[PDB]
This record gives sequence, C-alpha cells and structure tokens, in this order.
Amino acid sequence: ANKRNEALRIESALLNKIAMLGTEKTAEAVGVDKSQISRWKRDWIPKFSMLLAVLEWGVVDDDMARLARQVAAILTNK
Amino acid sequence: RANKRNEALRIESALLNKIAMLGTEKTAEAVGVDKSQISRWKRDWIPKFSMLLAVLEWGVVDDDMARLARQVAAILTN
Amino acid sequence: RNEALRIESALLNKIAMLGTEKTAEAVGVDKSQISRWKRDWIPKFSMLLAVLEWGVVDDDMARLARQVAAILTNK
Amino acid sequence: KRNEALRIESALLNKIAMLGTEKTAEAVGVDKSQISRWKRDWIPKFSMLLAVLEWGVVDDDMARLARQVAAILT
Repeated sequence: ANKRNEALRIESALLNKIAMLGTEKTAEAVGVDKSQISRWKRDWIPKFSMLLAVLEWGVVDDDMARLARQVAAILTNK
Repeated sequence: RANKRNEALRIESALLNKIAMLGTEKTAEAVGVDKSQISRWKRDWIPKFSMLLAVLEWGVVDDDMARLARQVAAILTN
Repeated sequence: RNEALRIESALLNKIAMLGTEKTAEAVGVDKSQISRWKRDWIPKFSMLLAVLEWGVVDDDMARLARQVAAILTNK
Repeated sequence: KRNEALRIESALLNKIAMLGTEKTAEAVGVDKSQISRWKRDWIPKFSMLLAVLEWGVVDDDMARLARQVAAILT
C-alpha cells in the first residue's frame, strides 16, 4: 500500500536525480564503472529506495514541507 | 577542504541512526535481505548510498535541526 | 503534567540549538545515550525544575523564531 | 570557568532543601533509598547541562542556525 507506493516514490526521485546530474557524473562522482552502475539501478536502487520509505523519510520531507510552506502561510496570508 | 565527503557523512549518520532506531525491527523486507539480516550489508552500500544521496544533493534534515524548525515553525504559527 | 513539560520543551530546544551532539559531548551524554537522555532524563529534570519552581525560559528560542523571521520575512 | 556547573547544583540543592527534600522528591517522583542517589549523579549532570546550555551560543552561531532552520522552513 503506502510503504510500497512511497518507496517506489523514492525510487523515482532517485532515478530522476541521477538523470539530472548525469548518469555518468552520478557514477564517477560515486564509483561503479559505466557497465556495473546503470543495470545496478535495475536491481539495487529499488531495494534501498524502500528503505528510505521505511524511515518515513517522507513525513520528515513532507512535514519539513508541510510546516515549511505552512509558515510560508503567515507570509501568504497572515 | 570538503564539498561532498562531509555530507555523504552527515546523511550516512541519520541513516544507520534509523536502520537501528527503526532498523532490524523491520529492515529484511524493508530491503529484502540475504539469508536473514546483515549490518555487513550496510558497510557495503550505505556508505556508497549516502554518497549518492549526497551527490544527488538529496534531502538533509538534521534530526535536532528538524525540531528547531518545528519549534520555530510553531512559534510562527502560534 | 506540570510546566515540567514546558521546561522539557525548553531544554530540548537549547540542546537542539547548541547541537544534540556537541551538547552531549559537552555534557556527560555520549551518542550511545542521547535518546535515553532525551526521553527519561530531560523529562525527569524538567519536573524537578517545575517542582523547584526554578523557571529558566526560552529566550534564545525566541531569537531564532524571530531571526528566521528576519531572513524568511524578507526574500 | 565551568565550575559554573557547581554554582548551579548549589542553587538547585538550595531550592530543593528550602522546599523539602521529600515534599520535592514526590513533587517530581522518586523515593527515599534512591532519593539520595539523585542528589549526586543526576543533579550535577543537570547542572552541567544547565551550565552548557548556559554558554553564549553567539550571534554567528545563532546565524548558521537561523539560516538553515529557515532554509527548511521554505
């Protein structure tokens, strides 16, 4: 349900940030030869992408956002 | 004169701070794990991962940095 | 249950300000304990101070609330 | 100095006495055979916390906090 959808939520922001930076730089800025990394995404990012989801890494994120753009509400609105 | 090194460390902290705090309470499916548990896993891919997370400039939230946010945020929210 | 709670909230923000890790180090508490610290000891001492009608209050957690108002309140 | 802690434990132990070394240990909770073990490791540590928490955490210290505390509150 949510521990799985929200894990994949992270598999996705993770893959996306590789993408952004460069599959290349995000791979020599962080070990793992071209061939190994990428087809590593296949099997090992999904795994510790659940992990983050397990730590609620979301609520903190989301809460750090809820509160953020909630205090940005005494600004938006008063 | 650290740029990435440090954060791969700041991040890596709060992680094994949670893979023990909530850790092998649920962490074998949380990451679908070998015969059974392995923190020998963690020293394998958590440090690399923390790097990635750092490289990806992924999140932050120091645990007592949050609290302060929250408090300030509550102070600014009444 | 008393303003012991109020006090707890204070001490924790101070610890947070100064830094949970620097503060454990500066105080006795080693990273091993920091939780016990925050979950038995802080609350318990907070009662004592409440009972002791001690008081010491969050002025510093003010300067922050407002000092985050300085930067955020302007762009 | 950091016998600032001593002056604290001192003032704490005074308020305690001045109020009741039991009217107090129940006001907070805890009894006689442990009530004595309380005076010594606990009060001092708390005094030390109080004395640490009583260091300046100066301006620039207050700035890096106020900065990133707010860097997340946006």
